[PDB]
Amino acid sequence: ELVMTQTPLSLPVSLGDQASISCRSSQSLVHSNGNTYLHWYLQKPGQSPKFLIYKVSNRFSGVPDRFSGSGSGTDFILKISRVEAEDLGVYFCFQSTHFFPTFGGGTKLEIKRTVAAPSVFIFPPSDEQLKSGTASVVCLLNNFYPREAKVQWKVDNALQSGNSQESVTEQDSKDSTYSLSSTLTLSKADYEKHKVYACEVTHQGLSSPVTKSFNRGE
Amino acid sequence: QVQLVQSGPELKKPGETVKISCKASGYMFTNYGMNWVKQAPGKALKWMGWINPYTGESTFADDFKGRFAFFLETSATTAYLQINNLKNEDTATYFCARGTTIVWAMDYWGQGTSVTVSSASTKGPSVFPLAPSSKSTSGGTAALGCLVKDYFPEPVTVSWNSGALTSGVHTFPAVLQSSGLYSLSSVVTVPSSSLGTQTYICNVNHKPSNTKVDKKVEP
Ligand SMILES: C[C@]12CCC(=O)C[C@H]1CC[C@@H]1[C@@H]2CC[C@]2(C)C(=O)CC[C@@H]12
Repeated sequence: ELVMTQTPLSLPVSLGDQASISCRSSQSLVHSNGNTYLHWYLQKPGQSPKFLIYKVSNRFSGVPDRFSGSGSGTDFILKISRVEAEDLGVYFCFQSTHFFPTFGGGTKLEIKRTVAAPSVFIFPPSDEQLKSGTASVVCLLNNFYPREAKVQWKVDNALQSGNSQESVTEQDSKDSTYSLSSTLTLSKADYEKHKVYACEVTHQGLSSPVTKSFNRGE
Repeated sequence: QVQLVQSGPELKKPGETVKISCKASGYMFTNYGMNWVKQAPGKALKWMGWINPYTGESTFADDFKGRFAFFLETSATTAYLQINNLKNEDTATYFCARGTTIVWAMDYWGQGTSVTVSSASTKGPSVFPLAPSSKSTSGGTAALGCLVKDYFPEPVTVSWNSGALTSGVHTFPAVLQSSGLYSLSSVVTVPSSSLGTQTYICNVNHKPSNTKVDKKVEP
């Protein structure tokens, strides 16, 4: 049972910079037949993995020249030169020299880019939903960086605690930004007890927080 | 080109059996191995084993000896993975991947099949419109979407205008509520001028419950 140690777990890298992923085996990956069966895959968010590098240093078909592998014996590197937004994902080394083939734990390549402010939108409950007995209010923070963002819900100007849920996309593979939904879920009765609904957003991109709101039945 | 198309998502009670299929096309089926790979949610990739279509023999990794089997239907160029006596640890996405034996590597992979092992029955989502932020006659861009609420299990697939609308779409990761059910939103940004003329439909498909829905979203 050889172990494949892949470092680091996450690698932040700027656009156009070089990224280096190390993969280490507890025993030599040189097969007594002379070959070294060490390979690299990349799995982009949502997708199946894609073949990238075979036998240490050969690029699979269609793989750009900015990807190269090196190393011998027990120590291997994957270098991505001049990093591009599309390169985002989890990189896995994979050995098939020894029975049984194994993957490394993966390295999540993440892009650093300049701060970008969110665009903010609020959505009242649909009537279809109200007449089913519940009410969700949805606040969208679109296309921002970094990931850290604060969303506060105010209902008739009172701060809400623990009745909303956040969800964040993966980094966009074109502009490396994130988006985020915050959802406030109330029962229809509770929803109709109040008039003004607002999310306030705080973020590194905004010089001061941005509030989006609506008045129920607007 | 080489294509590996897997069957759809499955929900199964613990102790049941599941068979997953992987239809190959675009190459000589028997001349390449078929590898199966497990990926538990948030976790790394695990090689399960492979079957040799040329000799019909299977080999498994140590963790996969026993409850696991690989079958072939050579005339239909299809490979199968069967798991019996299902357990919670089996909840995962399963990939077939073609083995190019000339370098001992998997080269093309299937899109993955999600299997959920659970005592609970499926629950289809309700779909609600998230109505456009602005009116047609104002400037800049508008956001609109669909709330896909209270379903089990994952995955749900959301598209816009039957795949014809792709740019500016953000489909959020599903989140659990205290009810034990998932919800998510899909949103899209569009020129607000186009709200007057373009129509926007979200197509939601939750296969485990046989729910397909098309919701028109407008002001
Ligand atoms: C069994 C084996 C058969 C030939 C051999 O001696 C090495 C083993 C281990 C690696 C296997 C390989 C055949 C093809 C496999 C299964 C792949 O396609 C990926 C890993 C590969």
